[PDB]
Parts: sequence; structure tokens; C-alpha cells
Amino acid sequence: DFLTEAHLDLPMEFESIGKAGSRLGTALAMAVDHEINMVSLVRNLEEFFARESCGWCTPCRDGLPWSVKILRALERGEGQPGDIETLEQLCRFLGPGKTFCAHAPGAVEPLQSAIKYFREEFEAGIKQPFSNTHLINGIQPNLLK
Amino acid sequence: EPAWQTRDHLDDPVIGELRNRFGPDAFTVQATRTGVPVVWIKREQLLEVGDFLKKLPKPYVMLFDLHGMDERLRTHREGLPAADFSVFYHLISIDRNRDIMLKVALAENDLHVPTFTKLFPNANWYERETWDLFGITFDGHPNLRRIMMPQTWKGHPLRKDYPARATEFSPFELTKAKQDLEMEALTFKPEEWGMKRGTNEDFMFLNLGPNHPSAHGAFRIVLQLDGEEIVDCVPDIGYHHRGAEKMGERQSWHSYIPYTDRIEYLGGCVNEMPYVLAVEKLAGITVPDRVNVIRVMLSELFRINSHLLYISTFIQDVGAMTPVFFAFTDRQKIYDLVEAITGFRMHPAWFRIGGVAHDLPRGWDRLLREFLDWMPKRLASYEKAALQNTILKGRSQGVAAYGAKEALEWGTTGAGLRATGIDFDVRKARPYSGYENFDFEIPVGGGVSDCYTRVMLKVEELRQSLRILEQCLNNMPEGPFKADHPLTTPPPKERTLQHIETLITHFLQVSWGPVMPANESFQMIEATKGINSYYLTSDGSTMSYRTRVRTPSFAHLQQIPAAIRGSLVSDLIVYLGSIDFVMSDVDR
Amino acid sequence: ATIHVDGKEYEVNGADNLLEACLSLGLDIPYFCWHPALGSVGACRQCAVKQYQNAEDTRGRLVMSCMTPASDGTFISIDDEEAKQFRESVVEWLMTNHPHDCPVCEEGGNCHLQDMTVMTGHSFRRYRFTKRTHRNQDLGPFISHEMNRCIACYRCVRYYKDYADGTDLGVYGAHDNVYFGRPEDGTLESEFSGNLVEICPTGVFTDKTHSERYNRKWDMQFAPSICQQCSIGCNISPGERYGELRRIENRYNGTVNHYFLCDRGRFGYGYVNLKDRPRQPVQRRGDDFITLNAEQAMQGAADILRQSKKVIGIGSPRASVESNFALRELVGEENFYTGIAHGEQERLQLALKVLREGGIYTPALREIESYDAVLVLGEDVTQTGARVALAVRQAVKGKAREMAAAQKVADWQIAAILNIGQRAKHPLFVTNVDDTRLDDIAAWTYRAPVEDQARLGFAIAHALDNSAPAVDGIEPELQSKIDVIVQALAGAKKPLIISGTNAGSLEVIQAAANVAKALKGRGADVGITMIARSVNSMGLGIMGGGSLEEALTELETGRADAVVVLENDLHRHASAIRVNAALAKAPLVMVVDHQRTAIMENAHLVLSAASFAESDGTVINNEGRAQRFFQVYDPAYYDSKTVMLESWRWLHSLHSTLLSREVDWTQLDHVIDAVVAKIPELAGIKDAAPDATFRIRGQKLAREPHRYSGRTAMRANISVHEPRQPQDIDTMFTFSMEGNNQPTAHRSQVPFAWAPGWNSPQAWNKFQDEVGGKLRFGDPGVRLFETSENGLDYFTSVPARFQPQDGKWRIAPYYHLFGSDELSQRAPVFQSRMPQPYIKLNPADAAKLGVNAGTRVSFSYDGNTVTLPVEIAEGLTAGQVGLPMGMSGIAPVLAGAHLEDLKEA
Ligand code: SF4
Ligand code: SF4
Ligand code: SF4
Ligand code: SF4
Ligand code: FES
Ligand SMILES: [Ca+2]
Repeated sequence: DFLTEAHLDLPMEFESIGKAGSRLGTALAMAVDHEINMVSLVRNLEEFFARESCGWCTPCRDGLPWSVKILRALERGEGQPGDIETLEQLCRFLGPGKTFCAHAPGAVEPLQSAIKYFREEFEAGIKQPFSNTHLINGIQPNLLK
Repeated sequence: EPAWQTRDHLDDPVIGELRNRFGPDAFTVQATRTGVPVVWIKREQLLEVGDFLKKLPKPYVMLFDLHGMDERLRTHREGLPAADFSVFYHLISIDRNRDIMLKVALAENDLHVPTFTKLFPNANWYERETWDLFGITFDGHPNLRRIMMPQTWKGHPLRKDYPARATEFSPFELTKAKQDLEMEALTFKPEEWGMKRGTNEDFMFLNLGPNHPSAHGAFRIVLQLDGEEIVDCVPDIGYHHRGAEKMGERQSWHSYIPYTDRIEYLGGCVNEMPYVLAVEKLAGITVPDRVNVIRVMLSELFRINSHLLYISTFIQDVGAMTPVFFAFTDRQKIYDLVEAITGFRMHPAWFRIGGVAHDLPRGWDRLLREFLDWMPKRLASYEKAALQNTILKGRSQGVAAYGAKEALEWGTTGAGLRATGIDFDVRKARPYSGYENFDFEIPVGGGVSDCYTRVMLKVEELRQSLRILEQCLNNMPEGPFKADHPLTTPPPKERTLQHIETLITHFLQVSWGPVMPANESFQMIEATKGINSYYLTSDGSTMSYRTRVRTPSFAHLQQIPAAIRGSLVSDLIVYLGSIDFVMSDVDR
Repeated sequence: ATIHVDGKEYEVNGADNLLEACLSLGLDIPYFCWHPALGSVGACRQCAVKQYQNAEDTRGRLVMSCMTPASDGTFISIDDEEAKQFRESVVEWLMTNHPHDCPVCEEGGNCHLQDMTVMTGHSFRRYRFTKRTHRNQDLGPFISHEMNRCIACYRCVRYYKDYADGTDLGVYGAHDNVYFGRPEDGTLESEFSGNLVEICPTGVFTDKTHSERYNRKWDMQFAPSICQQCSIGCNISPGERYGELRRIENRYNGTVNHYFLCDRGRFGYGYVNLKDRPRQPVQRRGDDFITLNAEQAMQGAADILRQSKKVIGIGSPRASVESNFALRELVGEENFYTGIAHGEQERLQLALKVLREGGIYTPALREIESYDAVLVLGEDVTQTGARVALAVRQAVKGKAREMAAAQKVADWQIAAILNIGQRAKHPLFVTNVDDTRLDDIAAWTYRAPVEDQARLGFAIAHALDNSAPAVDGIEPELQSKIDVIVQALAGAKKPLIISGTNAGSLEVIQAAANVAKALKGRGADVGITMIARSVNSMGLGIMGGGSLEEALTELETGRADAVVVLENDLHRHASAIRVNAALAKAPLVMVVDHQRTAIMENAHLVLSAASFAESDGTVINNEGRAQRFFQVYDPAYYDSKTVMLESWRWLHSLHSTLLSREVDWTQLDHVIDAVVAKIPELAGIKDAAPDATFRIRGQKLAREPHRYSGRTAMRANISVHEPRQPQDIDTMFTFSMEGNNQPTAHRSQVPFAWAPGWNSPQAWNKFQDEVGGKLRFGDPGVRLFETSENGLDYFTSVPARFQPQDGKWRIAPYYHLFGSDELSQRAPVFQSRMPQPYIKLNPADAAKLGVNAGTRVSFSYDGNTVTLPVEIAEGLTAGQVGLPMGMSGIAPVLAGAHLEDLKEA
């Protein structure tokens, strides 16, 4: 998980980083400067994680590419309402115990942390209204409220 | 908590009263989606329970329904008493605005129940139909003969082992039944019909047949006449029996809707409404407001259509042959709107589980406004030309009169009940489909229900339906015409045509059928001719395990001998014109 | 064990996982990657439930029910909101790439993915991006491939490789681009590849033979039947639409075949739909072929039979017990002849004597998977009794199962079991004239002539028990192999000895009986299996009668002037010249059959009999189990001119018209009662199925689903008046939807599996007592005989070793799953799958004759110089020619025979 400048004064231990909402991991930290867009960074991370899926189990294999496509749409301002809620649901449903191995919980850790800490950058990519359908001539659509 | 949730109704005071009177172990409370307390009673205590319910401080005064169920193939009977068969008794307390269903379990070998006819006289025909279709005997019945099938019929068609489909036609049996018809009058004996003291040697027995078809259908009345006076008569019905409930066990939940349309063939979407509401209770579907308003508008249009036919045919039966032409022109204006919306005239089959088949087409409001401008002048003209004529009044006023007690004891509903002064309309007492959001009045009579008061009450009902239609036209909500539920059958068509999960849902819903989880649901509506109800039992499959249709015309035709006794035959034909029945409603 | 599901207490088996326990309790949990026969792997993540630590726990966690043991005091919730949301999300993730294909997909209405999409409540699509797409492969003539519809549940590869031991199907690629198929285009090589169309929960693998004349599952007319293509007796559900046999589905029998058929049974049904089948009785009047109805055919045949001085009847192992009995009653017991040759009858009766007098239990097909060592003597099981070979592969995997059970691994955790076992397996030793398809898993394979295989069996029996007769002249290397087999069989807790009549050697069956007796004498729990030839070979053996040679002798000497041939082409059991001469000599030949055979040209009368799809009857399989097959459809429903009756109906009516000059079409239960009254050894066929008066709460059993369509239009082009429903006086089934097919109905004959919400083959879960076990009220079919108290004696007739004589070529039988069975080789889809005709030669023999591979050489048998191309067989012993048994022109009686003047054409 991503951490902010306020978490820099934390000892690099498993217990201390664990209660900050992240993991100690390999303890080889990566710094992100202000010139890096968080949506593009998480898109790069999720592209890596989705293409490195072993393909055994459904949530990682078929839900990481969905997050990749959502982040790609958010990158060029083609996001639609419900995309961030979809990303949050993907983070919740790809956590530990839901997938076969721990590849996908690690995949969704930076996505959920970046949404938690930098939600204004993910909201900035939502420009178009939601459209999943096209009109079919002769059939009046069911306009849900 | 939604209105379709499974409830045991243990908070009903009738459950506490029954527990205090008979004890806690005397009965079993079943949790249903019927909306009523369902109580399983031992067979030996049925008459005691019925008498206790009839003598309550705010008593249960009407036997609404009485029929049977073949429970042998029912797999989900958890919490239910052991039963090969069962008989249910739906009773209504108008003063409480409550109702209770009593269920008696029966073994396969011991298929007999004590008769309910001493407590409620409409139990006569209800028990005759239960004997005819299920083979359940009722001890103490005055004459327990078949009422739907002919007397020389083998088997009981509503049993689960009876084959539903038509058997092979045979000209020999047609010839034999023609011979029975030819020598029916020659070998007529009053004793097998429940008649008595005939041929005194002053009474005559005279049979009425299919000679006056005023759109009600074909049925027979045998009259015992002292000269010109009716001293006794029994109706012979079942000539319009279509096996509609058996077809309910034969079709999917979705594919049974056209059959609901043809139960009361002047009603249309009115007939569709209780069935789709009961299915939606089984599915756990709450329809949006636009669906409620659309269904109310279609129901009121068809109520005006049916009332127009009823009033014009009554005027024709009295003798004035002119207003039927104009009233059918008004029916054509209604049909213009109904054809535009649903694509059909008389049996639209347009309501759906979870909504309606399509959205409203563009320009519906123009046709509704045209009809609402056309109707009132025509109705006033019919009133002045025919209903205020003193010859019609002299033919109809005081003819076949009954009061509140006679209406309650025979299960009379609709305008015949409200002409006795009892204010009981389902759209106000037990509101459904968003009827509580509409401003309309319930016309009631002065206390006495003649032919004339029934006809004028239906005229005021037509005016109130016009008011409801005006409100539907002025405030039609924007939104979906189908619910956002997975059991909405079929799904919205555009998503079906481009989304795979929606296409999958559509594929399985139209082919195998929607799976309704195992429950029992009930819906009662104010139909055009009275109170119509659907009682649906689902055994967890894509077809109904049991579809029981309570129709008001059955009760009205059973009330006929009590109301017409001591009158003339002209009074009888005027009474039949004023009942507002069709034989499809009676025989199902 | 005690579990609490949604606050309700249940008693379950603690050795099961939670998914199979909850499905056995009637609870609905969506699942894809788990199968009852394949174990749990936890791939699809569909079967999530919420497990709590105890009763006073409200948080819980999502677990896989298929990967979680159903241990005592386990608290789970299926209807938990988070579990339902996650299951819907798994369906939604599968739906993101799924093609918009259901109207043009053969799985529609039978699709587990459709059922689980509806079951999870997912009907709204919010995914808006592109769907991944795959190219398809050509998988041969039986299986159609459509990889777009794949949900990557891994069921196909797990079945094909881990269960069926196939090698040419696999998974390729990675992430969301995983592909399931062959490494290149080609026919799927496994004999059990057809089970993929039921194993795959989507429409990736589909029945191509059904796809040609496709119809949906709700439009089918189903009947419970028995596969007629070999002796194993796998239970099938044939489905018919518009008067033609459309599909063969697996009918679950927890005792015999459970979930799986072989490809011959699944795809070899096409002979029923052949347009040259007889549909009316035809009388040959000179050069004219006039068409009769049933009554005048009976009258004319009865008159001619009454004028005859001696009428003989020739039965067949193709025909049912009732048909053979009716022929035997028509002609008399002393005039009844089995249609098989003398050597085949001797081998079949020896196999029968070993089965019902040897004192050694014969296992059912499911029970074979529980044995710890297998010796197959002579019988090429994969080509003759294929499902036995599949069961033997499971019994071979038993060693990994036992090793994993020693390490406290649950029996459903199949990946851990396979990892622990590695390449360890239970001992398997196969003997044949050449290599078999079981050689990949066999501990040893013996390629030798049938006499040498019998001598190896006799030597094994003698080394197991010194009272068994010894074999002189065994080489030390063969002696070491024999000792290896002996210590493998002696150390086994449950040894199984498999043999049969297809090797063409009496001594092979005798040696197998000797080995089984020696193992029984040491106190082992030994089982013996005999593979017969045809569907009712064992029934014809139990009934008995003279051989076809005796019938031909009676026809040739003129002692018999009338012959009635029942369902027998007569060329597979005797030389065609002798059969044709004997039939031309007879002044009356009557042929009762459902296939246009070559002996119908000289037949004076041809009775259009019914095949198994249009008939009812009883067949006795290789283990002696009597099984009833029921009629699928009425052949006269569409074509009203079709007079096609059951063979027993034809013969009973002929007997009645011969005796009393009156017709009697009788009833099936009457014929069964006559069988059990006259033949006490067949008395168990009465209880194979209940009679026609059996009802479920007063109603019959439905043959077709409740949503069967087109009732008022399927015959409307012939006549707008709907015909009468076809009446079934023979059985308890009705030719309509107006009947019972409830999974809780107290019966054992299930025409098809359907439950609300389960339209796929997964509805068999609802029809079982526990998932993967038996049918709820018992599997159908009863065993005719119990294990006898006393066994046989040792067979002392040890044959001499094979010696190659100069100028004489011993015929080594080669069997093919696609081609050796007669009716299935008549199926048009089998012609592409059929191997080209050939003759196998040793390299030394081919070099001595100066021929290479592919050169056409000619040989004469019974005065028929026929020419076949040569292929080189490495494993065939010299002095032998390998011939494909059962093919066109090569009768199965040629096995064990000898060949003269075999030279290059
Ligand atoms: S979470 Fe692990 S097991 Fe599942 S597909 Fe991804 S990498 Fe494979
Ligand atoms: S595999 Fe199933 S869900 Fe997919 S297209 Fe075929 S029927 Fe539809
Ligand atoms: S091809 Fe079928 S069985 Fe194989 S992984 Fe795909 S969906 Fe599963
Ligand atoms: S093993 Fe034999 S009985 Fe079974 S499916 Fe194959 S051919 Fe039919
Ligand atoms: S069935 Fe359990 S994860 Fe697939
Ligand atoms: Ca039959």
C-alpha cells in the first residue's frame, strides 16, 4: 500500500508498517514525487499485475484486467460514473482468502491505498456519463432511476 | 420490511383468540406470503372453529373461498402437517378488514370433510366443485353432485395423476351424450337436482338454454314454476369449463399470463393484475411507481370497457336496443388506446412479472385525452335516454332485491355488495398497485340491492374510473416500465439484445421458466364484476404447483336462487342482466 | 460430523468437503471447477460461503466450500450477503469476456454457466470494455470446439489428463489468455473424449454429431436405455426429436458407469437413423418385393411355417432376452440355435461358468476402481470393453490415493494427492498380441500369441499355488517377469483378474480362472471380470442353444426347411459362402431385423424389427447384471405407414398365429413372466425394472420435459389434426410430458436429469442420495447370480507354445473401438474415425515375403481372395498376421484361425 509523508516517521518493522495500513514487504521503498500522476502509476502497476496473473483463479485473472481497463479510461479522461466504486469493489473482493494465492491481494493493495489517499486524481478522470448500451431502433429502453 | 415478506401473522388478534378458545396445540400456524394468517385446523374441530369465527365480537361474516389441493407431489412442506390432500377456507371479516385461511389436512384413504353449508351457504357450490375436481367428499351436503364436469365423468381432473391434455375425440360418445340431451327432459326427476315436491302436480319444470346470448355465455337454469312464479330454481353450470387452474399447473409462470386474460374475458389487464401481483410476491419483486400507474390506467380503461358492455347489455335486456351501438363505439375508443399501448383488443396479455411488456408508445396521452373528452357526454346521454326511462325503472326497481346479510352470506362482492350499504372495495380497503395515490370515491347504495341500484352504482363506478384515468393522464411518472429485479420476466429487451448476462436470464426465463422459490402467495383485487383473487402455490419450480382463481361471478350465480325465489321469469332475465357476470368467470 | 448452515443443524460426513456435503443436503451453492468424480482444486472461486469460528461469531470469513472440510461443529452461511455478493461478482467476472452466443450455442438450455448466472442473480451488465476472443481448433468428427465460451474452470484438462489419462489435451498461455485444447489441429485421441461435452460447463466442447441435427434439451424425448455397442452395459439416456435419434447422454448409474461413457457408446448411435432400415414387413414374391401390414404378414408367415416340416430359429447376442426367448418359444427349445459360432459359444459358456460357478466375486464397473492390482489376460479392454479400461486407470491411481491418505490428506484434495503420489501406481500387467492403450500405465506388457499368453497365465497360477498345473519351457527372462507379476499379485489386498472371449482362446480364460482360483486359495479378496463381445452375449449364453454351425448343417442337410433369423447378419459368425448356400437351400428364410443386412436379399420374408430406441427389453451385461431398456419414441407417430415392432412382439404374434390362427401382440411384462417361468436362470430379469402398472402417486413416468414444445405443430404439415398420444402398454413410462420426473420420486429408472435451476448434467446431484454416490432409491439393474459357495477345479489343459508353421499364418485379432462393433460401424460418423483396412506383419515376416509398409498383399480364406495393405507391427510375434476383427469382410470368428498362400498381390 502507498503511504504519505506523515508515515515517513515510522520504523521499518513488520508490526509498525502493518498498523499504518501497509506491509513492510521487501523493505525496498519507492518514492513517488509530485510530478507523478497517481492514476497513471496505479495503471502501470495494475497492468503488470494483470499480465502476470497465472490464470488459475477467476478474481485475479478476470478482475485485474477490468481494473486495468478502468484505469486506462481514467487516464485519458474517459471514465464514467461507478468506475471508482467498481475499483473499490474489486479491491474488496480480491483480498486475502478470495483468490487462490496472494498475487491479487498484493495487486489491489496500491489501488486501494491510492484511492484512499489520492481520490481527487481518480475522480478527475470521470468525464463522460455512463453508457453501456446503444440504442436499438424499435425498442424503447427501460430507463432505470 | 417489504410487503411481500414471509410472515406468520402471529400478531393478529384472531390467533390469540383461537389460542385462548381452543388451546395452543389445536392448530398450526403456517408462514406464507399470502398476507393472511394461515391456520391448519384438525378436521374434527372445523365446524367449531368456523362457529367461533362467526361469533367473534367483530365477526368473520363471509366465506370468501373454499377449495382443495392435491399435496401428494409437493416436496417443500416444511412445518406443514402431513397431508395427501387439503381443503382451505378463506374467510373475511369486513369490520376487522381482516381475513383468515383455514386448512384441513386429509389422508388419501379418508377423503371426507364435514360440510360448511350450515355456517356459510355458498359452501354448497364450493364443496361441489371441490368434490368434482378433487374427489373430496363433504358429509352432510344436501346434494353433492358434479358441477363442472358432466355427471357421467370418470376421475377428478385437478388431481395430480389426472392427465391435463385433451383426450381423443370420438363421435360415438358425442352421439351418446346427444341421446342423453334428447331424453334428458323425458327422464327428468327433480330429486337428483336438489328439487322437491314437484310433479302437488301443479308446478312445472322448465329448462332454459343457450337462446339469449347477451355476451355472458352458455348455461342452463331449470325452473320450478307455480304458473308464472318461480318457487325454486337451480343453475346448471360448467358448460364454459376450460380447465384454467389445471392449465396453471401446465404452463410456466410467464406463459400462463394469456390464460389469466381469458378468465373474465371482458376484463383483460384487470384479470392480469392479481396474477402478476401474486407472482411478484412469490419472486420478492416491488415494482416502481410508473409500473403501478400504467397498470392502474390499463385496469381502469378495461373497467370502463366492461362497465359499458354491462350497462348497454342491461338496457338491451330490458328492451331498449339502441344504446348498445353507441356504447360499443365508446368501447372502440377505449380499444384505440388499448390497441396502441398493448397491441391487442380484448386479451392484451401485456402485464409482466416485474412490470409491463413495453414502455408506453409516444402519443398515448393524445388518445387518452380524446377518450376522456368523448366519454362524459355519451354517458349522460345513455342515462337520460335509457336509465331514467320509467319503463326501464319499472322493469328493474325492486326486482331481485337483497340486503346486507344476504350479500354477506353468499359471498356477493362488487356493486351488488356495495348497493347494500357495505363500503367494501379492495382498492380502498386493501390498496394495491399504488391505488392509494389516486383520489376517487367508492359509490355505495342505500341498503337495498335491486337490479336498478346495481346498474346505477356501476354507472357511478364508471365516472370514478374516468376520474382515476384523468389523474393517470395528468401525473404519469417518469421511470422504468420494468423492475430492476433478476426475476423480472422477460428482462428489458435492449439489454437482452446486447448484454450476455441479460441474454442468459432471458434465455432461461422464456424457455425453462423463471424459478419461483417455494412459497404461497395471494392477491385480491377489485375486478370489474366483483372481487377476484389469485392464490398461487409454488413448489420451487418454474410452474405453479397450484393456481386457485376465486371469481365473483361464481358466488353471484350461486346467490341467484335465493334472490329470485317468488318472482317471475321476466324478473329472472332482468336479474341476470344486472348481475354483471360472464360464464368464463363462473366456470374457469 | 455436525454442521450449522444458516442456523440450521445438519449431520454430514466429516470426510467430505462442504460443497459436496451441502449439495447432498439439497442446498444450492454455485460451482464450476469442482466435479464429483474429479475432486476439488479451488480454481473458479464460485463456491464461496461465509465460515464463522463458532456460534457466537458475526464477522466470519469467505471460504471455498469445495476446499473446506465438513468437519464437526462447522458454522457456515450460504445466504450471507457478502457471500452472495462475491458469488455474483465471480459470475460477473466470467461474464465480462463471454460471447453473446446463447442462441447459436449448443449448450443453451443445458448449460451450467447459464444456470449459475441465473442462480447468483446476476442479470445486469456494467462492464463496458472489449471481450477477449479465441480462434477454434478442429478436434475431429465428434467434438466441436469454441474457446470463446471458456470460463477457465480447468474441468476439461483435469478430466482428460488426470482422470482419463489422455495426452493430447492441455492448457496453454497465461493470465486471461489461457487456452484449452490440443497443441495442434487433429482428432482427440482418447477413447473417452466424448465425456468432455458433459464435463465442460460451457459450450466450448460440444457434441458435433448432435450439432448436425441440433435441438434443445427441453424438446427431447428421453428414455432410460442400455448402450448396445458392447457388453459393459453403461446406462444411457437416448433423446429423440422428430422421429430420429438425436443424442446419447450419460445416464447416471452409481453402480455401473456413473458419470462417464466411452466414445463408441456416445457417438455410435447413427445406425438408428439410417434411411435403409426396414420400416414395413416385406414379402419376396418372385422378383417382386410387396409390402404387408402386421396382420397379413403374420398370417402369411404362419401359413408357410405351418406347412413346413421343421422350423429352426437363429438368435443373436444383439437381440434382447425377450426376443431370443420368443424365437425359442416359436421354434422350440430343441430347434433354437444361438447365432454365434461353436468356438465363440464355448468361450462364452466358459466365461459364464467361471463367473457363476467359480466362487470368485465379479465386480461391477464402479467397483473395479477399488482394486489394488490388475492382471489383464488376452482382452484388449480399451477396444472391446473401454469403460473397464477407464475404471482400471482409476484403480491404478488408487496407490497415490492410499499414500495421500497415510499423510492425513483429505480424499477430495486431488492436487495434493497427485503431488504426493507422483508416478507411483498400483501394479498393472496386460497381455495381448501387440501393444494396448493401457501400456502407458501398465507395470508390464506381454506381447505374445494367445497360447503364450495363456501359458503365462498358467505359470502365474502355478507360482501362486503349487497345486495348479505347471508350465514346462519357460525362459529365465520370462520367468523373472512371471515372478514380478507373482509378488505383485500376492502382495495385493484386492487383486483383479480381467479376461474375456475377444482373444479367441479358451485357454486364456482357463488361465485367468486358474490365477483367480490360486489367489482365492491364498485368502485374497480377488475379483474376476469377463469381457463378452456384444450387449446380450451373456444373456444368450445363459439361455443356451446350438451353434450357428449346427443350424447351417440342419439347413444344408434338408432336415430344416424354414429358418427364422433374429437380428443376426450371420456373416460375422460364419463364412459368407456357407451361410449364403445354406440360406439359398432353405425354401423359407424369414429375417426379423432393424438393419438392412446382406442376408435379406435371399430372405423370403423380412420383418421390420425395432432397434433399441424403438423397443423395450432386457440385456445381461458382462457382469451378469440384468438391465431393462425402455422405448424412446413411437416410430409410427410421424410416419403412420411405419410398421416397426419389437422383435419379441413379432415372434410372440407369429407363435400365436401359428398355433391358434389368431394374432396376439401381447405385452412386455407377459413375455418377461414367460421368460422367468420357463428359464429359472433368468428369473432375476423380473426385478430389473417394475412392471407397466408402476406409478409415482398414481402417475406414470414422463419421457419428455415439462417444457416440451411444438405439440400442435410438429406434425401439422402432415395433418393439422393433432394425433392421439402414443400409448405405452409395455412400460411405466408415458410418451408425453404428463408424468413424473421428480428427483425425490421413489424410482430407479430416470429418463433424464432436470431440476429447477439446474438444467445441465449437474441435476444428477439432485437425483442422487449423496453427490457422486448412487441414485437416491438405488441404482437400477439386478445381478442374476450371486457368488457361488464352491469354486471350480484347476484347468489342467496347459497349451503348447506357439510355433510358426511355414505357409500358415495365425490370425492375431486386432480390435478397434471405432469399427469392430457391427451396428456402430454402420454409423456414418464412424467412417471418418474408422481406421483404413490393413494387415499387420512382423518385420521379419514382411522381409521374408519381400513386402514393405503399404504394399497390397492378398490372402484366401474360405475361398475368398481378399487384398489388404501391409503395415509393420513391431510387437507382433512372427508367424502371425494381424487382422482388424469385426470390420467389413473380416469376421470376428477369424480370430485364432490360420491363413494360407498369403503373398503379395
Ligand atoms: S491470484 Fe494467484 S492463483 Fe489466482 S490467477 Fe492470480 S496468480 Fe494465479
Ligand atoms: S456456453 Fe452457456 S452461457 Fe455461454 S453462450 Fe453457450 S449457452 Fe450461453
Ligand atoms: S473448455 Fe470448458 S471445461 Fe475447459 S476450462 Fe474452459 S469452461 Fe472449463
Ligand atoms: S463401454 Fe461398451 S457399453 Fe459402455 S458406452 Fe462404451 S460401447 Fe457402450
Ligand atoms: S467449485 Fe470451489 S472454487 Fe471452484
Ligand atoms: Ca413398447
